[PDB]
Amino acid sequence: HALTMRTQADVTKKLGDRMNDINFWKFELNREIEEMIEETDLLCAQKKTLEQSDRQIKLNRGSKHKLTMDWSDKLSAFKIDEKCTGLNNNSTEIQYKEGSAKFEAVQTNPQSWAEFSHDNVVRAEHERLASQQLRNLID
Amino acid sequence: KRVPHAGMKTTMTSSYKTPSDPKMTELFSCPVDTPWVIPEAGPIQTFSVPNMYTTEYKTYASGKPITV
Amino acid sequence: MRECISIHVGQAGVQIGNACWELYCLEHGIQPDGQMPSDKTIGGGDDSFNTFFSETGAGKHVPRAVFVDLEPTVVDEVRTGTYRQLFHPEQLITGKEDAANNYARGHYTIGKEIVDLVLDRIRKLADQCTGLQGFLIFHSFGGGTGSGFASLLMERLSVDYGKKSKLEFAIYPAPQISTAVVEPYNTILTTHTTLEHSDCAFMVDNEAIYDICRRNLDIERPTYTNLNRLIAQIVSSITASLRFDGALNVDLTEFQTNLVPYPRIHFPLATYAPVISAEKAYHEQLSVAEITNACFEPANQMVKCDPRHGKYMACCMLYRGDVVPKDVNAAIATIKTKRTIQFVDWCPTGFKVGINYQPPTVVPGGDLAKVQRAVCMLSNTTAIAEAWARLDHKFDLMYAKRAFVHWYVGEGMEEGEFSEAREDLAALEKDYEEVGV
Amino acid sequence: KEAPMKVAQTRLDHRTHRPNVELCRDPAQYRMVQEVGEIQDSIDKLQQKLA
Amino acid sequence: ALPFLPGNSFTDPTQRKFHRSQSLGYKNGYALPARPEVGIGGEPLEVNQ
Amino acid sequence: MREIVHMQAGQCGNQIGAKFWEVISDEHGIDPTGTYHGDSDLQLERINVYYNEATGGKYVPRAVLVDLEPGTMDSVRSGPFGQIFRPDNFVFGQSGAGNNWAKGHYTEGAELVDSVLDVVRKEAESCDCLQGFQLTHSLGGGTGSGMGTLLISKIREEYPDRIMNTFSVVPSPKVSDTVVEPYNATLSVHQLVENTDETYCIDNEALYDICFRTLKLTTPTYGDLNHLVSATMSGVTTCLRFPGQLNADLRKLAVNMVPFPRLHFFMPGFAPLTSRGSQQYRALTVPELTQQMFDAKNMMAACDPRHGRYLTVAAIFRGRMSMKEVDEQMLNVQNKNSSYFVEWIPNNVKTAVCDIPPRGLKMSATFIGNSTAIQELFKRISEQFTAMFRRKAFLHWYTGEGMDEMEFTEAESNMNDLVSEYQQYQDATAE
Amino acid sequence: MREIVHMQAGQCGNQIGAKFWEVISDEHGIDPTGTYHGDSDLQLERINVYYNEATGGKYVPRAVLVDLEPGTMDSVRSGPFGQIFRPDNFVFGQSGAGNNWAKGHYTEGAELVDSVLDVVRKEAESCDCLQGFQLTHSLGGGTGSGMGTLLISKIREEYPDRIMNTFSVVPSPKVSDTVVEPYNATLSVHQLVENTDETYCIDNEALYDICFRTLKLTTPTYGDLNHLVSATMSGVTTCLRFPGQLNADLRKLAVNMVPFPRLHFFMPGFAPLTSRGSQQYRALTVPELTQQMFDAKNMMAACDPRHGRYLTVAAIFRGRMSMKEVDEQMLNVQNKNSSYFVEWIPNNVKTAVCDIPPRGLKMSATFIGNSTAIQELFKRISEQFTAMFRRKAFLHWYTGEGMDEMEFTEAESNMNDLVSEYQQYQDATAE
Amino acid sequence: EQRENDREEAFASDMIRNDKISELLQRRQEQDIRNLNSAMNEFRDLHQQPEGRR
Amino acid sequence: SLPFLPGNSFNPRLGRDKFHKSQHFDYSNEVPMLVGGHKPGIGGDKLLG
Amino acid sequence: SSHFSANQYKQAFDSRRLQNSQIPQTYKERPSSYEGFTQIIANDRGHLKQGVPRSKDSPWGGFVGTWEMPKKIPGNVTTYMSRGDPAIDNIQKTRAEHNEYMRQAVS
Amino acid sequence: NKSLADEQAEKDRLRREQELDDNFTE
Ligand SMILES: Nc1nc2c(ncn2[C@@H]2O[C@H](COP(=O)(O)OP(=O)(O)OP(=O)(O)O)[C@@H](O)[C@H]2O)c(=O)[nH]1
Ligand SMILES: Nc1nc2c(ncn2[C@@H]2O[C@H](COP(=O)(O)OP(=O)(O)O)[C@@H](O)[C@H]2O)c(=O)[nH]1
Ligand SMILES: Nc1nc2c(ncn2[C@@H]2O[C@H](COP(=O)(O)OP(=O)(O)O)[C@@H](O)[C@H]2O)c(=O)[nH]1
Ligand SMILES: [Mg+2]
Repeated sequence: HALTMRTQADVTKKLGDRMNDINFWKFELNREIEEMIEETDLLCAQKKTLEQSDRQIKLNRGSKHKLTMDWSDKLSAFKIDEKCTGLNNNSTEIQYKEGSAKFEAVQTNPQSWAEFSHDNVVRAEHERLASQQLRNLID
Repeated sequence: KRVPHAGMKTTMTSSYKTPSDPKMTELFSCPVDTPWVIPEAGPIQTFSVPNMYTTEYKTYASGKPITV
Repeated sequence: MRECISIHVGQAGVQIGNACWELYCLEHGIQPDGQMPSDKTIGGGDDSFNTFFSETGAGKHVPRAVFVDLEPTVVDEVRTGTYRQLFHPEQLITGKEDAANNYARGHYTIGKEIVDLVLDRIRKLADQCTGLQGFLIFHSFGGGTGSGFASLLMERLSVDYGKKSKLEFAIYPAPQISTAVVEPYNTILTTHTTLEHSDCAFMVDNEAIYDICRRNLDIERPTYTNLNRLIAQIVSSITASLRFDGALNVDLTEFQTNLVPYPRIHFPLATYAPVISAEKAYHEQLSVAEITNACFEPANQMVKCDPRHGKYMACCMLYRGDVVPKDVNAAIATIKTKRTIQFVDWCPTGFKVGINYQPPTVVPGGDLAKVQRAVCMLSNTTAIAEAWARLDHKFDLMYAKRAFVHWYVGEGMEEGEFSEAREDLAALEKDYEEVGV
Repeated sequence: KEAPMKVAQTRLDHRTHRPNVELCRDPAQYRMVQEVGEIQDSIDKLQQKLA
Repeated sequence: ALPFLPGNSFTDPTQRKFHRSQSLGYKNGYALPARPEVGIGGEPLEVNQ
Repeated sequence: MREIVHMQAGQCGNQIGAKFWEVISDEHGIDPTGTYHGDSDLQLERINVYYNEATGGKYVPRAVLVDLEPGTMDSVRSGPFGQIFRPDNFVFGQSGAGNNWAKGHYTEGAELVDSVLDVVRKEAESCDCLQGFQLTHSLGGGTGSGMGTLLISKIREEYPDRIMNTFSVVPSPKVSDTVVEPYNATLSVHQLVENTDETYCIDNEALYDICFRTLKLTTPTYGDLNHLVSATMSGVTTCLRFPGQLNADLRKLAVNMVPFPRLHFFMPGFAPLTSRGSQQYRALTVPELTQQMFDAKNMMAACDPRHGRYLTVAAIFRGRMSMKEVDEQMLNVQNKNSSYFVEWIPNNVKTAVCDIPPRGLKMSATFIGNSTAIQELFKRISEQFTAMFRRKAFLHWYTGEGMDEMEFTEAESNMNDLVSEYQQYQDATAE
Repeated sequence: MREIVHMQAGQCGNQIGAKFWEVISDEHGIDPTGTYHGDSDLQLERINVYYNEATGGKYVPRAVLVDLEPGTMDSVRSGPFGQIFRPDNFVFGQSGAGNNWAKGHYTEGAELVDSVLDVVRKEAESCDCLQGFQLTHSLGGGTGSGMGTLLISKIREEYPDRIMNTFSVVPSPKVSDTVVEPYNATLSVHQLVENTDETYCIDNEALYDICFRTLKLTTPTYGDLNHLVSATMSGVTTCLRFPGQLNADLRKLAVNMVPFPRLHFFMPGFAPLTSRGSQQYRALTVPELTQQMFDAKNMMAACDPRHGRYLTVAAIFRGRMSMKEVDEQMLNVQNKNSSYFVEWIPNNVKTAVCDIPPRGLKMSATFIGNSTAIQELFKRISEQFTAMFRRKAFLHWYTGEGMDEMEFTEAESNMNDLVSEYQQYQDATAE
Repeated sequence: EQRENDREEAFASDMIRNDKISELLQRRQEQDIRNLNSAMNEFRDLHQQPEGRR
Repeated sequence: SLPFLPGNSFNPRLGRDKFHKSQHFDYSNEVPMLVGGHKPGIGGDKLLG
Repeated sequence: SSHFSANQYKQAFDSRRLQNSQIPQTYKERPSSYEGFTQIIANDRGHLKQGVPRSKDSPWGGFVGTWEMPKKIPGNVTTYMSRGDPAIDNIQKTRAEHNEYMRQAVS
Repeated sequence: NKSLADEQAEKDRLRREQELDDNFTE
C-alpha cells in the first residue's frame, strides 16, 4: 500500500512538472502571437515597395498561423494533462481498459518538443524584425 | 531617428514584466525524487518483543515456569 | 483568517508595491491577469492566498492593496501595465495635482482632498477581510505624498481603527545620498506626527541597499527595480509565516511586542541574508551559522548605520527554508558569546526566532541567486541616534535661516509645528541616549 | 490495489490523444509505464499470500 | 518499516510547496470549522471521509 | 473508569498535543480514520481514558484545542491524524495574543473562556470518574501562558479536587525565542504555583541536547522533540491505561512526589534511548535503563540535578522485568549517591511497573523527579525579570492592555519565595 | 382519535404551517396528490388526528388558511404539497394589512372573521373528539398578530374548554424585520395572556444560530427555519399519532407545565442537531440527547434560562429508549443544575416517551421550558414600546384606524404585570 | 443483547451515510454556485461591452 | 440526504431566472374563489392538479 | 437605536467578529423593567412638549467632518507609564484640548 | 545557479550589443 501510494504521488508530481512546462510554452508563444498581431497592424497602417510590403505582411500572417497551430497543440496537451493530474483513486472516471503500457510509434523527446516550439518562436521573431526593418525603410 | 533599444521603453514595462521562464518547475518542485518508501509499523515489528501483550496474571494455571 | 491590508502611498511606495505584489503573485501561483493558470490543481483547492488576495466566486484574485498617489503616472502606469487585470480599478487612487515635496501640501491642502476616499477604500477592504492582522504602510520620508499624506492617513487610521496593528516600511533618507532639499523638513515633520500614531516602522535606505547591490550582487547599475525587489523579499520573509507552514510561527501583531521596548522607540532596522549572486553562491556554503553571522555583520545592513556604535535592544530573526532549529540555536548562541555584538543590560532575552519551512522565492529575471536558507533580521539598535543627530543637524542648518519655510506657511502650517517637531525629535534623542545608558 | 492500477491505465490512453507533437516520451511516461508493471507485480505478491 | 519510537521519524527533504490552507474560519459572526480537503502543499490527505 | 481530559493551548501546545495523540493512537491501535485495528483486547480495555466511543469502531479523542489565532491548528488538522478530532473541539479566535500575557489573559482571550469552558464542561460531564485535566502549554508565549493559565484557574475553581496536571515548556537558559518570555514565564508560574498540583518542566535546550547527543539525529526537527515529550506524557498514564504488577495513577504519583504543596515542579525523562547505529552496543536491561534515567544527559530540563538534591523521584517502568531487579537497582542508586538525595526522607524512589511496554521496545522506563535544582531555572527567570523590570522595558505593552505593576511585583515575590523554599529544603538536615 | 385543528395566519404562519403539513405528510406517507403510500400501517393508524377523509383515498388536512391578501397563499398553492389543502379553506380578503395591528384587528380583519369562523366551525364539527386548536402566526405583523388574536378571542368565546396552542414567532432582539414590532407585540401579547392555553415563543435569531452553528448549513433558508419549527410541533403533538411507553397529549402537557394561568409562555427545542460531517464523531446516546436538550444555546428563544430559573420542563423522547437512561438523566441534570430550577416544585420535569422516531433518525427529543427567563423578551418589547410611545412614533396609523391610546396603555400595563409576576415567581423561595 | 447492539449500529450507520450524502450534495451545490458565477461573468463579457450601450 | 430531516433539504430553484408568481386566488364579482387551477406554478412550472 | 443583548448569542453580534474592525458603537444591553403606563410627553407632531427635560446635544447628532476635525490627534496611548511628568501633562493637556475641539464641532 | 549565471551573462552581452547599437545610431 505504501509503495503504490508513493509511486502514485511521484507520477502526479511529474505530471505537474509537465503541465507547468506546457503552460510556460503556451504563454510564451501566445505572447509572440500578440506581438505578431500588433506588428501586423502597424505594418497595415504603414502600407496605407507595395509588393514588398504585401510579401512581408503575408509572411507575417503565415508565421502567425504557424504560431496558432502550436498554440492549439499546447492547449490540447494542457487540457489533457489537467484531467490526468486531477485523476486519483477516489475519482469515478477511473476505468478498465486493455494493455496500454506501450511506447507508441514515432514520439518526441522533451528537448525536441521544446526545440520545435523554440524554432517557431525564433522564426516569428525573425519575421517581426524583418517587418520592423521594412517599416523603417518605408519611413 | 529614435534609438531602437532604449528609445521609448519604460523602466517598469522593461523590468516588471509578466513572469516567463523555463525554470518555473524548480520553483515549486524539486527535480530530485525522494529516496524511500515508508510503511506503517507492522505486526512483525510490534510482536518481535518476547512475550508481548501478556501480563503476570497469565502465568496462573499455565503450566510453564516463570523465566521472565 | 490571516489578513494584511497593504497600503502603498507615494511614488516609492507604489513601485515597492509593484515589486511586492509581483512577488506574492509568483509565490501563490497567480498569473498577472489575476487567475490561477487555467487549473485548480497547483496546491490543490488551496486558499493560502487569502492573506493577500481577495477571491470572488469566479476565480479572480483581487489583491488587498490600496495604491495611493496624488500625482498621475506611476499609478496610471500600474493601470496600463502588465498587472492591469489583477488590480481593482478603485484600488488605485490618483489625484490631479502633486504634493511637490511639501509636507504642508501632503497634510493640509491637497492630502486632505483624497483622504476620505482612501479611508472609504480601506474601510471596504477591512469589511471584506475576515479579521485583520493589520495594515502594512509603504512610504518614504523624502517628502510629499509619502510623508504628508502618509502621516495624515496614519493619523486618521489611529482615529478610526483604534489599537489595530500598523507596520510601516519607510525609505529613510540616506546619510549623504539625497534627491531633494526639504527631505530633513519632511522627515522631521513626519516623525513628529507619527511618533504616537504608529507601532513599528521598519527602516531601509537607498544608499545602503546600493552598497549591498554593488558588493554582494555585483550590479554596477542598480536601478529602483532591484532595490524594490530586495525590499519585496524582506516583506515577503516578514509575512511568510501567515501563509506557509513553519516550525515557529510569527504573525504581524508580534513585531510591535518583541521589538518596541518603549512607546517612542519604534524605529527598527532591517537586514536580509544571504543577498548573493550566482557566481558567489557557487562558491559560498551559505549555511545557517554563516548567514546568521552575515546578518550581524556591520556591512549587510540596509539602514546605513553601523550598529557597532550602538547597543542592540531587540532582534527578530525570521528563518525560512530547510533550516534546522538546532543549528539556529547554536548560531544565535555563538553570536551572544561574540563580543563585537553588544546588547543592552536590561534585555538578556533579546531575540525572537521564527522558522518557516518555505524556501525563498526566486523571481525570473531577478538578481538574487537561488538559496535554500534565508534570514530576515530585524534589529532595534540605539545606533540610529547617530542618524537622528545627522538629520536634526541638517534640519537646524536649514532652519536657522528659516529657508524654505514660506512654502509650508503659504500651504497651511505655521512655525509652531516646526518648533514642536524639532522639540519632539530632541526629546526622542534624549530618550535614545537614556535607553542606551 | 484496484484503484491505483486503473489510475495508471486510464491516465495512459487519455495521454495518447496528444495531437501532433505533444506525443512526447517525457520523464513522466517512463515512471508511468513502470507503475503498470509494479502494481501488477505487487498484486501478485498479495495473491500469492492469499493463496 | 520502523516503529514509532523517538528518533525514527524521517521527513521528506524534497518538498518545497508547503503553504497553509485556511480551514478554520469565520463567516457572518460564527465559527465554521469546515472540512479540510488540502494538506500541506496540495498533497492529498491520508484520510478522506 | 478514570477519564483524562486533554487540553492543548497555543502553538507549542497544538503541536505537542497533536504528536501526543498520534503516539497514543498507535499504542491503542487507532488508525488515522479513527477505527480500531488492534492486536489485543488490552488496547481496547482502557481506551476510555483518552477516547470517547462513537459509531462503529470510531473513537474520538477527548481533547480541547484552544488558540486565539488559526495557523498551526490548521496545520495539525491538515496533517495526518488531524481528522480524528471532533470539529467542535477546535475553539479559535481571530487576532491572537502573540507573546503578550496581558493580551492573552485580560483581553480578547477572556472572551473565549466561555466557549472553552462549555467544551470542557461537555467533555467533563460526559464521564463517570474524571481523574483530571492535563494541559500542554508553553510558558513564554501569549496564548500558551496567559490563556492557558486562565483556563487552569477557571477549571480549578470548577473542579477543585481533581488532578490539574500541566506540561510547561519553560524558557531556555541560552536562546530566548521570545523577547518578553521572562515576563510571560513569571506571570504564568505565578498562576501555576497557586493552581496546579503537578507540573512537568520541559526545556527546548534539553530536548536539543538529548536529540544531538543521545540520538545524534543530525537534523532533529520539532517532530522528534514533540515525540520525546509525548512519550513522557504516555509514560505517566500507562499505569492507568494498562495493568501492571505495581500500579500508580496520577494521584499516587502526586502523593509520592510532592512533600509540600508548593513543590510541584518535576523534571521528566524517558530513557530507553540509543543512537542510530548504537543498537549493537546496548542490549537493553534494567540496570542500564536505571543509569540512563539517573544520568544528567537524559533529563529534559536545563537544571542539572548534580547542582541540587533529589527531594523525591518516581519511576514508571513498562515491560517485562523482575521486581527484585528493579528495587535492587533503585536501592543501589540511592546507596551510592547518598548526598544527592535528601537525608530526611528514606527511599526517595517511588517505583511503578506496568506489564505492557510501548510497541517496538521490549521494555521502557519513565523518570520524573522533584529536585531542588529547579531553583536554578526559577532564579534565572528571576534574574532576567529583575533585569527587564528595573528599566520598565517592554512593560507598556502589558499596562496598556490593562494590568498594573503590583501584579508583576507579586509574581516576582512569589517566585522568589519558591526559590527560598527550594533552597531551605535543599540544605535542611535530619537532626 | 383526538382531533386538533391547525390554523395559519399571516405570511409567517402560512409558510411555517405549509412546511408543517409537508413534514407531517412525509412522516405519515401522504403523497402530494393526497393519497397514502406509507410503509407500515402505523402511519395511517391514527391519521384521523390531522386529516379528514374525503371520498376515496383523499386525506385533506384539518387546516384553516387566513391571510388578508392572496399573496403568500398563492405561493403556497403554487408550491410543493400545496394541492392537499381544500380550496374552501383559503379565506382571504382584498386589501391586506400594512403591518398594522389596528387594520388587522379592527378594520380589515373585522369583515373576514365571520368567514374564517364559519370555516373553523364547519371543520371543527367535522371532528369526532376535537382536542383543541393550534395557530401559527407572529407577533410582529398586521394580520399575523391582529387577525390571529381576534381569531383566538372568538374561538375562546365559541369553545371555552378546548386546548389552545399558539406558536408565536416573537420579535428578535437583534435586527428589526419590521419597525412597528413593539406596537404589534404589545397589542398581541395582551390578547395572548388572557386567551391562550399554551404559547411557544419562537425567535428568528435563536433559530438562525441553531440552524447555522449546530447545523452549519451555510445558507440556512426559511425552508429549514420553518422545518425546525415544524419538527418542534411534530415532537409536541406525536403522542396523539403514535403509541409509546408513556404518552402525553396537549392537556397533559398544559396541566404539567402551567403553574399559574398567566404563565403559559414557553421556549421550544428540538435536540437532535448534528453539523455536517460530525455524525461520525457523534455518539448517539440518551445522555448526549439530554445534554443537547439542556443546553442554553439550543433554545429557540433569545432568553437565557441560566439567567432565569426553570419553573417546569417537559421533555418528550420520540423513539425507542430506556426508562433507566431517561429518568436518571433527568434526575442528574436537575441535581447538577439545581440553581436553575425552582425549589418549591420538587422534580419539576415531566417525561413523555413515544416509540416512532423520525424517518432517517433513531431517536428524537423535543424540549419545552417554562422558565422565568422569558421575562427578558417582554422587557425588551416593553422598553422599545416605551421609547416609541413617549414620542408617539407611528401612532397616527393606529389612531386613524379607529383605535385609542388607552388600549396601548392597558396592553403595556398587562405586559409589565406579566414581567412582575414572572420576577416574583423567580425570586420567591421555598421557606 | 446482540440484537440490541445490531439495531443501534444499523441506525448509526444510516446516520453516517445520510450525513455523508448530504455533505456531498452540499459540495455539488457549491460547485454549481461557482459555475453560475462563471456563466454570469461570460454573459457580462459577451452582452455587456461598453460599445453595446445605447 | 434521502430522508427529509431538519436542515437536510437543498434548493430546486438553483440556477433559475424566472420566479413569476401566478394569481391563483381572486374575487370574480363579489365572492372569493380559486380562479387558478389552469395557471402554472412559480416561474411557469406546471402544477399537479 | 438599541440591541438589548442576545444572552447566549454574544459569541456573534459583536463588531469585531462581524467583520467590522473599527470602534464599536456601544448600546444599552440588559434591558430594564418598568411597572406600567407611560407619560405621553409629546404632541401629534413629534415635538417635545413644554416642561420635559431636553438634551443639550445637537439635534443632528455629532459627526465631525474631515475639514472640521482638529489638525492634531492625541495618539490613543491609554498607558501613562515610563513617561516623564511633563510628558504625561502634555498628553493630558492635548487630550483635553482635542476633546474640547470635538465638543466645539458637535455643539 | 550555473544556468542563472550563464543566462545573466548572455543578457549582459545582449545589453552591450543593444547599447552599442544605440550609441552608433546616435
Ligand atoms: N527604494 C526605493 N526608493 C524610492 C523609489 N522611488 C523613490 N524613492 C525614494 O523616495 C524619495 C522621494 O520620495 P518620493 O516617493 O519620490 O516622493 P512622493 O511620495 O512621490 O511625493 P511627491 O514628491 O510630492 O511626489 C527619494 O529620496 C527616493 O530615495 C523606489 O522606487 N524604490
Ligand atoms: N517542545 C516544543 N516546543 C515548542 C514547539 N513549538 C514552539 N515551541 C516553543 O514555544 C516557544 C514559543 O511559544 P509560542 O508557541 O509562540 O507561545 P504562544 O504564542 O502562546 O502559542 C518557543 O520557545 C519554542 O521553543 C513544539 O512543537 N515543541
Ligand atoms: N421563521 C420564519 N419567520 C418568518 C417567515 N416569514 C415571516 N417571518 C417572520 O414574521 C415577521 C413578519 O410578520 P409577517 O409575516 O409580515 O406578518 P403579517 O404582516 O401579519 O403577515 C418577521 O419578523 C419574520 O421574521 C418564515 O417563513 N419563517
Ligand atoms: Mg511623486
